[PDB]
Amino acid sequence: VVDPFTRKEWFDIKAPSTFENRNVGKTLVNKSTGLKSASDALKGRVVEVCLADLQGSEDHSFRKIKLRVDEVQGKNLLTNFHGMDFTTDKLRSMVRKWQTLIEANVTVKTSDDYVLRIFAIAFTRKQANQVKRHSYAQSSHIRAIRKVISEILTKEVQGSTLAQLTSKLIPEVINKEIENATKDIFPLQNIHVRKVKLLKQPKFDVGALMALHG
Amino acid sequence: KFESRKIMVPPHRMTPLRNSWTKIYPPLVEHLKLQVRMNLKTKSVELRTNPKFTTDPGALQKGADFIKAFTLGFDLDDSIALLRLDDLYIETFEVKDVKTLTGDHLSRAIGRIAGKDGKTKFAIENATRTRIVLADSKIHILGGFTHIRMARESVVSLILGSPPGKVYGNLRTVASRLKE
Amino acid sequence: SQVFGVARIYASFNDTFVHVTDLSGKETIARVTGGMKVKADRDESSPYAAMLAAQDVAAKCKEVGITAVHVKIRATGGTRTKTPGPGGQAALRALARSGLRIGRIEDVTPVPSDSTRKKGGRRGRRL
RNA sequence: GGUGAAAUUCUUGGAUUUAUUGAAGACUAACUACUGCGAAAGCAUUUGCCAAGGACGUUUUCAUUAAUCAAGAACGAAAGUUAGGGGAUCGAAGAUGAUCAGAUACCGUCGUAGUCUUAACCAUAAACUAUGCCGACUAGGGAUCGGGUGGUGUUUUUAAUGACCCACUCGGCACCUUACGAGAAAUCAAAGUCUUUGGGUUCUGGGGGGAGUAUGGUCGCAAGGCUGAAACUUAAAGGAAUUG
Repeated sequence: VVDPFTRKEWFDIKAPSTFENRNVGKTLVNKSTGLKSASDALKGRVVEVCLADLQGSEDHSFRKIKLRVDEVQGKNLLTNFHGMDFTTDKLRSMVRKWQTLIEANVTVKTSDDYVLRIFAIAFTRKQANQVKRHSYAQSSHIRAIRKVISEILTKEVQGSTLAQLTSKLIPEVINKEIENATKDIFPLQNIHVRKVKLLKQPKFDVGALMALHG
Repeated sequence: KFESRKIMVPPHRMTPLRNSWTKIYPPLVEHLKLQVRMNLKTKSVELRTNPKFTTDPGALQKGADFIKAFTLGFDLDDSIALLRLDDLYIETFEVKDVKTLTGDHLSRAIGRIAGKDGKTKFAIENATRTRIVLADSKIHILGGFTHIRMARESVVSLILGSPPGKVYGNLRTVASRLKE
Repeated sequence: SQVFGVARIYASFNDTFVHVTDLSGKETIARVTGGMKVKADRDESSPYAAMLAAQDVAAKCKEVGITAVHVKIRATGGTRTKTPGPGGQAALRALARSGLRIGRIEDVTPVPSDSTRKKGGRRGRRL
């Protein structure tokens, strides 16, 4: 009988400073050996957590964050932002009959030269005095709106850091900026940035990672 | 301390829920000692365990399943069995899982399950002690585990195209087995 | 303190898996399946077998020291059916009564944008 | 793993399951409807380039230039043929497991050709709205798609535009009620304006079998396509609807 938990060891995960509270929880690894060091088994190891926990506010409950472990010190694992996504039950609740679904996406490089891809979604809605049932839009409108949205996303990136972008997504200010630009074209509802996925990353330095923390 | 569950209601079920509301909460407030509230801001209901007098975690799950079933379209007095009995489950699938068919072929299939005046559906819900709802392409079956499987095999054969009369013959046999 | 794990439940026809891991998902605490707890094949999918599997896993979690657990529920998906069968529902009920604190719950069944061809030929096949 | 039940198969060198990544080929879910486009077959991720088209608007231009159509010609689902590429998935043929069990009675594993694409062929479907094209007239109604006109109307803002509301109008896919009409009846705004029988024009049928056979011709590499009898036999075959 091995009972491997004789050999396992526990570490604490420390989210970056951008988030309101940062004790994520624990993970376990076998005790280190001269043959191979444990710290190499900790590196990578993405963690996925509900944003409503990091912020302590349940209105965020349908959004999820990925964190990737990049550094180890003193049995604390120091970790960096890695992606954002919706929960699947929420997304199914938006799609309904008698309306149009609009999507846009673009790939772009941050000022600290991460390369990422970002997805936006929006839906048409009725005017308050409408009588006809189904609120569809013509294709000339859809192309126009999709062009507008693509422009905004490519200027909100080139924020000075990947961390500055994170500070934009939490208060979801960008949803309001898209709302203002499309105002003239068509009435829209449930404007959301749906997903963010990180494609490539620069040469590592500890300096930036320590600057994000104590 | 605290733990809670939240479940969304689709919009066509919203109005039936309000009309029933006065009948649905008393069993949750009384029998299970849960506390519950309706959140219109996010079109959901939320259920909370009161720490002072709840018995065991089975109370919290029983509450959720009862509300869950109602949003699928089962009647209130059919859903309520999930509080009082303990062996009930829901099975669900959609016709494209069995055979791919699209136009009037698709419409004819679900019409073959209903039968005239629902008589074919009504018969299956009697020869097997179960309840069935048809929501366009999707079928949901409520009952006991062994009963579920007997219902499923019969309805699958209707969408594969067997004539309704032949299936009646099979039901009489299955119903004889459940005389036990 | 709570020390959350995460429980992965995979329900299908023919069998049900119960599986639980560290929050990072790499290290596995315990597994076991319905088929391990019953004699005959025709029973591997039964809800009864699912309850036995869940009770067994929960005991070992307390022994290692996990006290709370997020849960991810999965059906076979792909070209197959997408909603977790009754075997998965039974497992979830049994975990709740174990005294573990259930965290958030999510459905993670894989869905295609649009699929490759389904098995069983043109004339259909009994699911 | 798979079934009604089970066996072939994979696995302590770690199967099934979990995590981080990568490659290939195919497909385009939900939104998706009694909605749109095209001569028909048919057509659904984003952006760019190329050329085409209907309806509307018009106090522009030509001035009978038109309708239908034997010969002749372009296109034509799926499967199929020849040569090159690609080859994830599913899978005629083939090799295999069980042969027990009446609801589940025909199920399991592997897999060639094929499924995708380029260059040439083939010319069939319940290719169906089972309703030939062009023109005129005969009835009531509220919905919807594209264009246009009007409004001292709502909203985006302090204009124009956009979104919406109300009235009218040209064109289109449909729907509900009724029958002065019609019909064998089911039913039908045409299937009406027919013994009170004539607006123009193309194609096809003449009781049931023998038979889409035989023979001749012609097209195709082939599979096959188009055209197509008679001797003889028989008193019915067939359509719609209700009912014992």
